[PDB]
Amino acid sequence: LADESLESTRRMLQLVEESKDAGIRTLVMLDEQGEQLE
Amino acid sequence: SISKQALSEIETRHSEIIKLENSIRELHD
Amino acid sequence: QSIINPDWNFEKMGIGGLDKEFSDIFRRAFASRVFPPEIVEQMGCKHVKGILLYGPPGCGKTLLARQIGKMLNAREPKVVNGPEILNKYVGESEANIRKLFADAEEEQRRLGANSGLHIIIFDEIDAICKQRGSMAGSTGVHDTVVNQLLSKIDGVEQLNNILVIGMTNRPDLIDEALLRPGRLEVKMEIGLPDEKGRLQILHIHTARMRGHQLLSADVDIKELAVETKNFSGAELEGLVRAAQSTAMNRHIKASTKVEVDMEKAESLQVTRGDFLASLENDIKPAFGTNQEDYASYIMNGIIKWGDPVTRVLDDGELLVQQTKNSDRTPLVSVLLEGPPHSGKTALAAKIAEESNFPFIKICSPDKMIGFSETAKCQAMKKIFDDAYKSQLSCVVVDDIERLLDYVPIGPRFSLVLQALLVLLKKAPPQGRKLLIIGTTSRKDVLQEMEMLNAFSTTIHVPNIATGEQLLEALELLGNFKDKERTTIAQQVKGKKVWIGIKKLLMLIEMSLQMDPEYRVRKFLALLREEGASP
Amino acid sequence: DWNFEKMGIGGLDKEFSDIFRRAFASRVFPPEIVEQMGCKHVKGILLYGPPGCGKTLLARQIGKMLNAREPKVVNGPEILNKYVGESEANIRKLFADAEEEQRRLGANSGLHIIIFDEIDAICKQRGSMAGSTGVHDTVVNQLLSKIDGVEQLNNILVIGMTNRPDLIDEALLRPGRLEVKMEIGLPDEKGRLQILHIHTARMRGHQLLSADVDIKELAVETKNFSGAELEGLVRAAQSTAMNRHIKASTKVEVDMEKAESLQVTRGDFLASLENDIKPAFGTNQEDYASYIMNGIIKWGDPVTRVLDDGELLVQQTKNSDRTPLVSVLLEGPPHSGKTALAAKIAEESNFPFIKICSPDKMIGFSETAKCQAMKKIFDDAYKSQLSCVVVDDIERLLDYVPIGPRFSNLVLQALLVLLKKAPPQGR
Ligand SMILES: Nc1ncnc2c1ncn2[C@@H]1O[C@H](COP(=O)(O)OP(=O)(O)OP(=O)(O)O)[C@@H](O)[C@H]1O
Ligand SMILES: Nc1ncnc2c1ncn2[C@@H]1O[C@H](COP(=O)(O)OP(=O)(O)OP(=O)(O)O)[C@@H](O)[C@H]1O
Ligand SMILES: Nc1ncnc2c1ncn2[C@@H]1O[C@H](COP(=O)(O)OP(=O)(O)OP(=O)(O)O)[C@@H](O)[C@H]1O
Ligand SMILES: Nc1ncnc2c1ncn2[C@@H]1O[C@H](COP(=O)(O)OP(=O)(O)O)[C@@H](O)[C@H]1O
Ligand SMILES: [Mg+2]
Ligand SMILES: [Mg+2]
Ligand SMILES: [Mg+2]
Repeated sequence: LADESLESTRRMLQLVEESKDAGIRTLVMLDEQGEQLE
Repeated sequence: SISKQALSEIETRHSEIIKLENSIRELHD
Repeated sequence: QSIINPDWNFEKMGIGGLDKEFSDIFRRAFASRVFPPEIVEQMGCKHVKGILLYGPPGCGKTLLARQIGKMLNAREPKVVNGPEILNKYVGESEANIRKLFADAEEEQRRLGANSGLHIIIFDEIDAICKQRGSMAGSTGVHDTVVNQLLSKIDGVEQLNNILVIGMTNRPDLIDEALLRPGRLEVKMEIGLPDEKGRLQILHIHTARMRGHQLLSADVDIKELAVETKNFSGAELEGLVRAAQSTAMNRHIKASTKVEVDMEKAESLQVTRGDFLASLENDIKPAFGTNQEDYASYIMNGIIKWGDPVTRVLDDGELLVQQTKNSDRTPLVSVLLEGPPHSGKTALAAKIAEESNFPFIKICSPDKMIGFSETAKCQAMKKIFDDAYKSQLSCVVVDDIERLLDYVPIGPRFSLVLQALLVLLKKAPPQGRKLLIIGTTSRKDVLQEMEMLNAFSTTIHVPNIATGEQLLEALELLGNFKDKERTTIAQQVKGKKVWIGIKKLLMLIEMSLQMDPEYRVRKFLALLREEGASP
Repeated sequence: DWNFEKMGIGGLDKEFSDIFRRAFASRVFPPEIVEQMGCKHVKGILLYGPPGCGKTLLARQIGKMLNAREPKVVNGPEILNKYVGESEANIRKLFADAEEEQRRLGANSGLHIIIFDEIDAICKQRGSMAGSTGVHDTVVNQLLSKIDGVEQLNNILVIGMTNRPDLIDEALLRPGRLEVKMEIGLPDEKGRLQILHIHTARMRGHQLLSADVDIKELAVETKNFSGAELEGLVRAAQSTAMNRHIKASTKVEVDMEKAESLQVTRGDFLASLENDIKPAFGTNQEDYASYIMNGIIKWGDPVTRVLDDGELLVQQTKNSDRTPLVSVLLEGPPHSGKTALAAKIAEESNFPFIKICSPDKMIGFSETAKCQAMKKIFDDAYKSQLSCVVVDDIERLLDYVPIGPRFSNLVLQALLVLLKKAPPQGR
């Protein structure tokens, strides 16, 4: 229970942080193409 | 004689996991 | 067609002599459910949904469970064993016990007051329903489960399409509320089989062997059935299996190796010899048989040394005959008295055996070595209480003076006297009988304690008191013969003799350990010295 | 390939013959005949006996005999676990393969054998042993339901071993669950001979045992010896004959020159008999060495007559059957030797079982303790073929003191009853 729970929390944390950072990065880049396209 | 002692037992609750990994990994990919 | 299936033989299935049990079962329950509902409501009532069958271990209870399900014209039964409905994760046990009463609730809603009875079989109904406040260090699963089941079967919510049947060996651990009217009322007991039922039990199990002609015509079922008493169905099956097994082995051979006798067992027929041997050294009852007592108290038979060994038997027979066919006097007692070493404890077992009363027992001190007075009283009370459950009986209390713990310095003795002096007047429940025979060696002491006016009669057992009787006893025992008996006769004449009959089986033996030339002299010297005087 | 000799278990021929007759007899003819009878095979064995008689060897050999899958084992209480509902789960595990195979072939399965050790650890009386929990009043019910009940099983054989046959639950011994209840008992002289022969075979095959030793003397002298005791005696004799070549000094040494002439002598057997191995049953010679401290002299004829009468009585209690029980009483003044003329008669009888119940081993006991001790010493004498017992200084067993008078009643009653109770048949 302890080992599996620690594995789960660690993997969940790292995966969630990666996804969050990547999403924010895509959010920030989209505006540049938008303005250039105008 | 008055000294009466006792042994005991325990339980658990358990949670859900096994395939959430697949969904998270697919999202990341 | 409502519930009962067409086939209702009850011997095809395999059940034995249980006719009355099922008739009572139907008379008390499973009767209203096959009747005009109009009339049912006209009297206005509800049905009954519980039974608990409690019998001695291995007495056909389990078979009834798997066979009642077959005879019912309905869906099916379910057998849930007691020790299975517990699970590790929290809450699972309650969910599991809940599932067992679901499709009956669904049918009472969708077919309210319509459809059939639901059967749930609780095997080992002692495993889970023990108590609610008797455990300790055990979460609470047991109490929660019992509460859940009790509330579900009986409570505000109403159910009318269910029949719970529980089965157990020991009913003294079952919970209280369950036996309390309403959930598992109308209890029933399955006792041991009777004489007639034993024949049917044997017949059911021996049909296949007789079908293929593997059973010798010599064997008789009735002989075996009468011979085997205080047996259970399991024991009868064991006897049959062991007889088959002794033949099984009679054919095979080889201890260094193992091989069959070249399939020579064309018929391997079982003969009564195999049954006799198996019943002798393989199968033994659980109740217990009064055989070792009967063959240990009468160790050398009952020889005839004269008239005083016939009058006593005749009087005992008369007393038995009186107790058998009288109505004014249900209880009769008698006391045997005589000097020590006179064969009283083997002239009281014989009288008991001559009468063929169904219930015979003998309470003697040898089974209570080292017991305080309280335990002695408890054991004697138990013996009599058992004797109070038959239409005839005969109880023998031998060597009374050793029960009261008598030693003539003061003197000193024990509760036992009062228990024995009250038990000997209590008449048994109406329409029964009893007979108590007592043995003692000191009349005067029993007269002192005011016990000799509670017995109804006393018979006298004498010892050899004349030379001719001694010679006849020697002749019938057959040890000294020829000129030896002649010289013994010449020497004995005169001076009489005062030797008891258990003291004449020790003198002869101590005499036959010298050389042949000195046996007669040693025997005569021992008799002269020890013989004493009256 | 098999042979009764190979297994190497000697002194229990009747036992094995009976077990074979009643447990592996229905499994040997072509299925046709046995099927035509409609008989259910026996499934169960229970073995019991006092320690050292050879129970765990029989189970091992039966397990190794069968040409079946390897047997399982449960070393006593190895199925109890904390998490509620896991002991029942574990006990339920041992029957999975048998169930599946019964469902799969049907009436053609291969024996599944389960070997329980110390069956008394778990399966005990219901209602008692109730200290707390209840995990002990549930395992028994699970086992009772599994062995027979719902569902049909005919391809198992459970074997149980224990030394306390008076505690097992009664339900678990009714014909159907554990039917064969045999009994292992102490061997007789022929069994001792067989045991000694078996345990020495590998030595005589290599000329490592000097011809001086005689087996018959070893068998005769050893009395009330059990299998474990015989094996221990042989091992100790080997060790003592074996230490000689070693030189127990600083910087441990060993001689590689004379070691090739290793031999074992009867003297070593005697040394191990009188130094390191001591049986329980019977009386050791050290007992008789403590009641005849100064021998038996002849001061006249009144020391010869007593011995002759003792011989006559002992001879009668061996060759006559109208009287299985005898008694005698030695009386005289105080300080005259009535405890060294009562031990020398018992010693010179050559009976198998001899005991002495004296009053100096129960200093301070109350009445009940004395009654229990006397009952035990007499009960152990009912389980042989012919025995002798000595009750010396009666007047101290039941406390006597001329003032009063005062004494104990319970002990006197126990004595007066125990002198008229015939033993079982033929003993
Ligand atoms: N009346 C009977 N008719 C037929 N067979 C019987 C009868 N009584 C016992 N038997 C035989 O004995 C066995 C039935 O015993 P059963 O399984 O009913 O005992 P049980 O109720 O499980 O015992 P317990 O309550 O101690 O667990 C079967 O082998 C069956 O053939
Ligand atoms: N006709 C007979 N009457 C009595 N006993 C006989 C007779 N013939 C042979 N015997 C033998 O003698 C024995 C009689 O003595 P028994 O064993 O009854 O002692 P007892 O009367 O109980 O003595 P006590 O009352 O002092 O204990 C019988 O058990 C039997 O072995
Ligand atoms: N012929 C003999 N008979 C008996 N004892 C003898 C004889 N010769 C020597 N002794 C010695 O007598 C001693 C045994 O005496 P013991 O103690 O038995 O007397 P006792 O009667 O038991 O005394 P008490 O009854 O007061 O205990 C031992 O030392 C024993 O060797
Ligand atoms: N009949 C016998 N033949 C050979 N060895 C035996 C015999 N009986 C006991 N033994 C010896 O006893 C030991 C095993 O004893 P064991 O069966 O474990 O005793 P217990 O029955 O008290 O468990 C081994 O050394 C074995 O050789
Ligand atoms: Mg059952
Ligand atoms: Mg008597
Ligand atoms: Mg003394």
